[PDB]
Amino acid sequence: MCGTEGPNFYVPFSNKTGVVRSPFEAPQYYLAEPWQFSMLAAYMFLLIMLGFPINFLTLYVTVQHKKLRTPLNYILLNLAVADLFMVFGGFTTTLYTSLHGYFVFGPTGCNLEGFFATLGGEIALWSLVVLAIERYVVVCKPMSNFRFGENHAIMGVAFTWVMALACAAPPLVGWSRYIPEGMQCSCGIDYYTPHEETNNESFVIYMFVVHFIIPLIVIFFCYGQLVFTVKEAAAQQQESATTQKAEKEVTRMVIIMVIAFLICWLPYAGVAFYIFTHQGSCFGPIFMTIPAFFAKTSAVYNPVIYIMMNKQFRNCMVTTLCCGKN
Amino acid sequence: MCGTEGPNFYVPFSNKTGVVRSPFEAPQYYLAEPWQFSMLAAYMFLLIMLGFPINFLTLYVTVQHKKLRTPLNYILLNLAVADLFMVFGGFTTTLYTSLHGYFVFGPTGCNLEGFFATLGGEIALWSLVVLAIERYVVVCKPMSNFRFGENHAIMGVAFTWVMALACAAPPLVGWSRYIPEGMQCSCGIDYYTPHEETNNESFVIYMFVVHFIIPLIVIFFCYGQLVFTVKEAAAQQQESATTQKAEKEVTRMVIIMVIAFLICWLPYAGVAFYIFTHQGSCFGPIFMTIPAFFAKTSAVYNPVIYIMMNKQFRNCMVTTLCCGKN
Ligand SMILES: *C/C=C(C)/C=C\C=C(C)\C=C\C1=C(C)CCCC1(C)C
Ligand SMILES: *C/C=C(C)/C=C\C=C(C)\C=C\C1=C(C)CCCC1(C)C
Ligand SMILES: *[C@@H]1O[C@H](CO)[C@@H](O)[C@H](O)[C@H]1NC(C)=O
Ligand SMILES: *[C@@H]1O[C@H](CO)[C@@H](O)[C@H](O)[C@H]1NC(C)=O
Repeated sequence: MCGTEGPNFYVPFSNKTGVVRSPFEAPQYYLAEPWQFSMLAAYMFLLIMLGFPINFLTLYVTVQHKKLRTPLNYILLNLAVADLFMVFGGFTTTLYTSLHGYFVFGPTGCNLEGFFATLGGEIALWSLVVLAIERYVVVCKPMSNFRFGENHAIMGVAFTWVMALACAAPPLVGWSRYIPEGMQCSCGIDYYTPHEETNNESFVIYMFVVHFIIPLIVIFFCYGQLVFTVKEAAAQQQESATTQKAEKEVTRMVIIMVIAFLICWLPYAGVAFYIFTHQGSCFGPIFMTIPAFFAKTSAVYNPVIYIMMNKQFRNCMVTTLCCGKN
Repeated sequence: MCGTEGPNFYVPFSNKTGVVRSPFEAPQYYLAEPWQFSMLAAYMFLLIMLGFPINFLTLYVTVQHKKLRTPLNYILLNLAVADLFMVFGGFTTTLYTSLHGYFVFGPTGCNLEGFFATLGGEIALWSLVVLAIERYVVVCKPMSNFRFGENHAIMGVAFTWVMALACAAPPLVGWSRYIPEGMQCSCGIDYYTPHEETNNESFVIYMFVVHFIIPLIVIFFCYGQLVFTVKEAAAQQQESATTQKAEKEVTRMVIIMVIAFLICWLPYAGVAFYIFTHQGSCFGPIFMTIPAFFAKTSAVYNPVIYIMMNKQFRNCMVTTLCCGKN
């Protein structure tokens, strides 16, 4: 056969030699070379010793300063959290795995891995809708001045977690389930088995349609719009040129956080999807492992685009470290 | 300078030599080589001697036959019309142009060219929404059985023309305007000049947002969905396998008419857009001419995808010509 199905796992390696061991009992060294299983550990070790400070620091250059309290400093201080939940919640429990070539903590771990990745990913796709909608109600402003108050900011921030849990938690109680992917060292929604005691095929397309399509239809719609105004719906709507440089410094950043999201995450999907529909067609333990581990940088790059494309945040962040000021 | 603006035209060639003539008074042979202006004529002559029968024939294999009366035979018998409006309404008035190297009929023609192209394109982008929504209410069917009758079919067919005229007619009365593109032998909405006596900048993004973005957001949303069911939302919703081959023979075609639309039309946009925002940056008479003439095949290929991907239609179409039956 192609893979070797079990009670709670699936793998791209034929038990036609009877070698296959379940990814919860013994090493999966029979999938790739033992020099690679360490490579993951090293990569996963780098993102742990890189995501911890550049997200704890952004989760701190805000809590201290005062003038840093607008809709943007909120969403990027919210990623400052969702991401650290990725590191100690997921990455600690994922690096540790590769060093062993297979999960050890019992499936009672492939829940923190697969949960704290799906979670950090969803709080990052939805936090982008609340950011587009924000760029939309600021770039080509609609009606009366119910101007965003620190208030509606929380409303959208408490919004991402909620929505982001509608995708991640369901499979944690029994609406799908987290199972080992590619090399059995990265767990994600069971796009693998057809199982029926969790309606696997339902939750899966549920997840995809409200936490991929929709999430986007709101971003794309508010995308172009972030261009009508950076032109004529602005000449008539009179906008001082001392604001079409900051308010655009942000229309640019938001615009690069969206692309940045489609570069990193789309790939994992390219495979997660091909998997689902073409179930039963031989593939290896690298067909879903790169996209996974690659896309897994979803908890590192945002605080960066943010120090490299947002001066205000950057002049303060350099004021914190250097003590006093610059 | 870059181009040589006039009262009702715009061109990518510097009057820094004083050569430039208006695309409504004398030949524009000074933009490309006179061997090319004929090339357009020949290309435009081929699509005229190719789109006339394969659209008059589909606009006839339906009007006669009886068993050809369902939502799909309607939308593809509607393109059978919008397209012939492209040929004699637009192409006759556009081939004739290139043989002369510049418009002759007076701008009182760059209205039929630029109108009967925008029109044929809008009756084809919207007829795809009415086709996705249809695949959507048939692939992952919603509730109670109000199963469409020939009725709602017209509702959506009378729908495309209406919506498609919201894009094309406006510029014809004074909300934008049709002006010569690239080689002054293909007219399209004025993505060129900033003008103000037609609010050029408003209509343009209007046209883009409701006749590009939206039109798609309905197609894309109904796209994936055309996959939930071609899987599990169909096992529980019990669908005989003698229908999951015709009803899918159509989920495939519709799916190839959407890709086919993004291959052909997207390019013209890629430039029409870069033009608008980057107004004033030198470019030539080929930067907007290929996409235009290329994408201009939007009145030829659908009746084809239709004879090559829909057997019923094809077995009858071959029955008409061969007289009697096969
Ligand atoms: C490193 C391990 C990972 C990334 C494991 C699992 C990931 C998911 C279940 C991801 C889900 C998705 C997200 C967060 C965003 C785009 C759509 C998606 C379904 C692939
Ligand atoms: C050959 C000449 C042509 C195609 C001239 C003009 C075309 C337009 C004004 C096209 C408009 C568009 C359509 C039909 C569909 C996609 C979006 C669009 C605005 C480019
Ligand atoms: C095949 O794999 C299974 C489950 O992973 C294992 O228990 C079994 O012993 C292998 N086949 C045989 C014939 O031993
Ligand atoms: C430049 O172009 C214009 C109009 O297209 C033409 O009328 C004019 O005569 C040319 N320049 C000169 C100096 O003649």
